[PDB]
Amino acid sequence: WKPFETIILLTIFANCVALAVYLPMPEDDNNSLNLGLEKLEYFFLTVFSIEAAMKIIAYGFLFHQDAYLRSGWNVLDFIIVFLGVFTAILVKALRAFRVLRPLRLVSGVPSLQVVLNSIFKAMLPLFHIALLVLFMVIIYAIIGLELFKGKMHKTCYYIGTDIVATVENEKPSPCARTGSGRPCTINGSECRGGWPGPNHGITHFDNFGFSMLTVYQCITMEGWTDVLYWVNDAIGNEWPWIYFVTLILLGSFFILNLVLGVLSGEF
Amino acid sequence: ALVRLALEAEKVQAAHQWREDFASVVYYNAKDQRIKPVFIDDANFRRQVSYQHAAVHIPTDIYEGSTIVLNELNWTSALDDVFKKNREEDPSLLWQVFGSATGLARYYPASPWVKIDLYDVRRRPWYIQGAASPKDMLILVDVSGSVSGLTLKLIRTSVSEMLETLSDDDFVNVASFNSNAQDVSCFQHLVQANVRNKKVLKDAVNNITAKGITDYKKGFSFAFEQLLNYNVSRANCNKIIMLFTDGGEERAQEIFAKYNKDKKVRVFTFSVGQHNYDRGPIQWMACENKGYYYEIPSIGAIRINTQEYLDVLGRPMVLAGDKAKQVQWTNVYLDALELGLVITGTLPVFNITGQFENKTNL
Amino acid sequence: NYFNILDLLVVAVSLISMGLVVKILRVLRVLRPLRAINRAKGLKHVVQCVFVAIRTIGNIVLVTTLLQFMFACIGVQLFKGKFFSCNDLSKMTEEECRGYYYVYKDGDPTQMELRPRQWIHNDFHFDNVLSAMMSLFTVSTFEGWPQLLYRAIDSNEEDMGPVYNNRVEMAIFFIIYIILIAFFMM
Amino acid sequence: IDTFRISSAFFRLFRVMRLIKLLSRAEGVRTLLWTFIKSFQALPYVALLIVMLFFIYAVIGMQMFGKIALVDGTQINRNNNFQTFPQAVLLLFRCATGEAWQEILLACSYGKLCDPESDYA
Amino acid sequence: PDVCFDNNVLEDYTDCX
Amino acid sequence: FYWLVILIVALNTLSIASEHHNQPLWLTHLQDIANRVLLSLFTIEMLLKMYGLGLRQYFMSIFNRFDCFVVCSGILELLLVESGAMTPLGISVLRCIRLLRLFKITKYWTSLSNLVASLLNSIRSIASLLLLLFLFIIIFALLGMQLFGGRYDFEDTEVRRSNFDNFPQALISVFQVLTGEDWNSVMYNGIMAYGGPSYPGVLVCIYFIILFVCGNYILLNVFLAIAVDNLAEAES
Ligand SMILES: CCCCCCCCCCCCCCCCCC(=O)OC[C@H](COP(=O)([O-])OCC[N+](C)(C)C)OC(=O)CCCCCCCCCCCCCCCCC
Ligand SMILES: *[C@@H]1O[C@H](CO)[C@@H](O[C@@H]2O[C@H](CO)[C@@H](O[C@@H]3O[C@H](CO)[C@@H](O)[C@H](O)[C@@H]3O)[C@H](O)[C@H]2NC(C)=O)[C@H](O)[C@H]1NC(C)=O
Ligand SMILES: *[C@@H]1O[C@H](CO)[C@@H](O[C@@H]2O[C@H](CO)[C@@H](O)[C@H](O)[C@H]2NC(C)=O)[C@H](O)[C@H]1NC(C)=O
Ligand SMILES: *[C@@H]1O[C@H](CO)[C@@H](O)[C@H](O)[C@H]1NC(C)=O
Ligand SMILES: *[C@@H]1O[C@H](CO)[C@@H](O)[C@H](O)[C@H]1NC(C)=O
Ligand SMILES: *[C@@H]1O[C@H](CO)[C@@H](O)[C@H](O)[C@H]1NC(C)=O
Ligand SMILES: [Ca+2]
Ligand SMILES: [Ca+2]
Ligand SMILES: [Ca+2]
Repeated sequence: WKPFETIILLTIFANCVALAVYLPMPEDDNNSLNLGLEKLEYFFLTVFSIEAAMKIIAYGFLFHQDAYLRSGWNVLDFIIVFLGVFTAILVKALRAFRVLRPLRLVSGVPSLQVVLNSIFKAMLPLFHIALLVLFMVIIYAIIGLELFKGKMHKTCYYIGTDIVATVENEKPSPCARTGSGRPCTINGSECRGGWPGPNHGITHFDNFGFSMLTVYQCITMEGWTDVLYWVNDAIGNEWPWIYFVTLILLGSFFILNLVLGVLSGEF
Repeated sequence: ALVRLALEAEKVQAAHQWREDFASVVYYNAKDQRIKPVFIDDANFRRQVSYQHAAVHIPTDIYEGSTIVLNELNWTSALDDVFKKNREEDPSLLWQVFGSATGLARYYPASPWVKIDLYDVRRRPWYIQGAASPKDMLILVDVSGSVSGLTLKLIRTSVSEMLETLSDDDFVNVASFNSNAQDVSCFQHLVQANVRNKKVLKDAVNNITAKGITDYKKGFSFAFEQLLNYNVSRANCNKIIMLFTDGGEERAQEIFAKYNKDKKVRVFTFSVGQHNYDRGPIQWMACENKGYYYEIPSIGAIRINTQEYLDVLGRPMVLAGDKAKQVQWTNVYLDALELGLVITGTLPVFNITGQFENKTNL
Repeated sequence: NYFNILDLLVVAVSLISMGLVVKILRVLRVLRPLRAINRAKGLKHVVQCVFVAIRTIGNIVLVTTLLQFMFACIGVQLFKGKFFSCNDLSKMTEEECRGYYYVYKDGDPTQMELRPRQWIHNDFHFDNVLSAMMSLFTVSTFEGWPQLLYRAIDSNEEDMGPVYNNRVEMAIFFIIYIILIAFFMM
Repeated sequence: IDTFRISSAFFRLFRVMRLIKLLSRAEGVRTLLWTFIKSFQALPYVALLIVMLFFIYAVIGMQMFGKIALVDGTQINRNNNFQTFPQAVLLLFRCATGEAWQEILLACSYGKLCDPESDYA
Repeated sequence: PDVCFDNNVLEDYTDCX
Repeated sequence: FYWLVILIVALNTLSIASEHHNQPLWLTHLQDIANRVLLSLFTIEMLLKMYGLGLRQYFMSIFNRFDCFVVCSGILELLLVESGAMTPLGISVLRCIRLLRLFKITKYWTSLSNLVASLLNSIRSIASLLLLLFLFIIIFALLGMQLFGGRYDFEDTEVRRSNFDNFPQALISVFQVLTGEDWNSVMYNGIMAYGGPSYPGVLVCIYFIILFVCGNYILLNVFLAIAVDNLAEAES
């Protein structure tokens, strides 16, 4: 008719507020307002089903023609499965798919159909720049994997205990009993194997996936100096500076010509 | 001798006038203006004593000169003549001591106090004994899903710091509540709070898990039944329900009307950790039921908060000040000054500052 | 510049003539290679093209340094005397953040260490309009605002320590301004 | 020959460089690197001012922010010295990529210790 | 023991807080 | 009045920017009289434009319509204090209202009217995209509240302060990892909340990657829509 957009605009906007007042709770807890909003989903389950079944009666299988309506039945077809798994209880994977619903708010309101159409058209000339940064990481993931496997695992524990010894702001940074890195002069402590490690286990250099994670973070110039000063603390300095200050100087240079990449195609 | 120290301590306390500035005091500070006197190697004390001053122990959590402490060194200095009186009246007295609600200890003969010295005088078995009447406690511990994290680890510490403030006339039990309710102790009723029976509780509290949904109605209705069970052999005195919840929007109004019409169950409620929940109802439960809301930010506040709960239980005693001054002897414990097994005689000192003139009486 | 660096390096010999003023004239000898830069020709194209661009952007730069003065003066006004935090987070006012306390290690209350406590003043406070252009210069460079932002949330009345999650509504200042400066930097 | 040895860690890098043979056939990518090597004309004179910038601010701070007592935990530490020349170049490369330069500013102050190798007697 | 002290009519519980 | 007004205005922007913590005692007395004095010059300066310029000409200019809102608000805030019935929450608000006088300085800048026409033309080329950016930072705030959602329990005492267990705390915390500042400490908590480092658990890196790649690529596209709008003016 005419305002069928407006009724569906005012009910998806309710979902935005219905998911904003959802206060999460640590180990299976529910307040009261959190407990009432669980039942309010069944309202937005049926109204999006009363809508969509009428969209089927309106045209049929050819009314999957708008790709932005193709997500419309896709959002609903998970939550009907969620009612089935709801009866299995009398689990949190479908809990996260209700986050996707305000993307329906895009497909309703036009002019943002202008924006998302325009935003993918910038992505064609950027493809060679982004694929070289993808080769930039894989080179420096394999080089940081073979040069630094297992090098961080030394500790500065106390005398014989399990406590890692720090000073009052000092990050728990590795050691080496052999030369060039950390005498460990924290006075009643001896470097022993095991695990002191970087941040909690997450800033290694073994296992291809961690190497590629910690040359990613280094590329964004954020926290690249802890991954420098941890290697520089375990091997010893004067060699591993040349690894990171060429990862920064190439990571800078090939994002500096990504910003100039997008500004080519539309000018 | 206790009556002499209680009669003089109160007399001097009436004429005090609350000095605020202190540009005029000279005490001893036994842990190291101040005094440095002579010492006699004496043999009843097996140790160096002074006989000319009282010493002062201010616990190293407190102090800079903070005028609550610093003002109480003023009027307490009068007890110097009466401490000194009793050695001449009868020798072989061991440590006289005025403990105080702000944590100081004046004790004559003055002597060097014995790395960290913890020693709060307000948690000493000889203070928590003659500072209240015996106690049927019952500790409810919110073990739901919302306490997990920091604010649970503070409950496992704080119950273990709560149960240290129980004498051997006092009874407890520890009861968690969550979805339903249960006495996670292996006792199913009220016990004696021996040395031994408090150890079962410290292994039950330290193996609490956190999961479920709070309800506060299956919890309190299990709490008031435990403070029945006259069958057992309780002490029949101050009934206390203490609550270690984090928060929640539930004034359990249907329960206290069921069980506390006669208002005979004090409910102290604590709210631990730095949760951003509603502290609104938990403050309500304690100000309807003659309780007192306390709050615990982190470790460190635990030692100061779980001892101020005895100032509430002293409220019925002060209203019978003619006849509450009995002497109350403590059953045997090792001295902190290294003397042997000692037994103490205690007597409370109450605040007389308007009486027989009566006065607003604040 | 050739006559400026040479006269100072000569007076270091006059300053070494007394020791037998000192180190200042040593460091005035660093200017040298700047002269060699004017002997380079590539930069005449680059530096000249940039000062063309400053002439047309000057108007924007003169406004974006007005907002760091205008949001300094609303920033002072709203955070005077706050950010004044006591060392153990339990004492909340001037006189009584003094003496010694317990620092419990790791997590458990059997490892007490005893440190003193004093007022820590959070180093990038908003006290003076000059001293607030300092702090609002670092949140302008997207560095160190979280720590400072999460402090501006925790603040309360004039000389008082922080309350834990008091007034999250004062996170709108650091957002609108951050977004704005992101729009004038762009 | 070792099986009849830490120093072989450089020679291993040669094993890695075979991945750069990949881009050899990747015609759309090689044509983009070669553009930048052809572009390396007006760039490196601007890079000369960068090197000069790091060189002047190294030497100005090195006489001045030395004596600065490399106590660990205090953000001027054994990895982040101000003392030598290439340790003071790296510190400035930390402040050039914005890596928490606000602390280093607070590390230089008026009340820091003075590194018990100096005089100050 | 035999003494014990609880619940006077006065008291005046208006603090807590 | 090209020079009588500047002595007032430059004397106002030193009045409003004195502002210490202690201000010993005489400064805070001068803050209130100055504001009382310099409004008496503000009204007159305005009132001389009221007679000898034309009434319809005065309000038509936008910069002097701004000067109307200044002079009225100065009078409203002075009399409301004399009325006395005002909360201490509100007198701080009135004090922040004066601060708008700093734009009085901007009666200068000769290309000011060129400058606002440059900027306000740019925003209406961004108000389509900027509403896409705000609806991008909502989806990732509603997502992170479901994955992390008060799993920051950890049984420890250090302050993991950018937690997600609220709607505004997850709206600060997303916008912190959007601007790049300290998303490292944030990602090291989402990894350690689930399963710290393991197989199933470090696939929560993928939340803080797509937030940082896509969340910047939207924001790199507000860099173009300005640049195609700021290029149309350069043709003429
Ligand atoms: C197209 C737009 C994007 C779509 C939005 C939604 C994307 C898909 C979201 C996946 C749902 C994840 C379920 C959350 C709960 C996990 C299950 C669990 O509780 O186990 C806990 C356990 C223990 O964690 P615990 O200790 O915190 O919980 C203990 C509590 N009990 C005992 C009750 C469970 O952890 C595990 O070992 C298993 C983890 C499950 C696998 C982890 C993968 C989730 C993250 C994947 C990244 C997705 C990124 C999304 C954005 C990218 C865009 C495409
Ligand atoms: C607590 O400390 C205060 C001081 O810190 C003691 O007050 C002091 O009391 C004595 C006697 O009560 C005062 O002496 C008087 O001096 C005036 C002249 O100044 C004289 O006219 C009187 O005849 C009398 O001798 C003394 O001034 C006063 N100090 C101050 C500062 O007022 C108080 O005694 C202490 N309490 C106890 C129990 O000791
Ligand atoms: C102690 O409490 C128990 C409750 O567990 C009492 O047992 C009940 O006694 C009454 C007698 O009037 C019976 O009608 C109930 O059937 C009993 N309950 C159960 C569960 O069997 C007991 O009487 C109390 N007193 C003593 C001395 O044990
Ligand atoms: C720790 O260091 C101090 C001084 O550096 C020294 O006096 C002390 O003996 C050391 N501790 C041990 C156990 O050696
Ligand atoms: C009882 O007190 C008096 C008073 O000094 C003392 O002389 C007497 O010895 C005391 N009795 C005993 C048994 O010590
Ligand atoms: C809980 O801890 C206690 C004390 O170690 C132990 O007796 C009991 O078996 C534990 N229970 C579980 C379920 O681990
Ligand atoms: Ca709860
Ligand atoms: Ca940063
Ligand atoms: Ca950054």
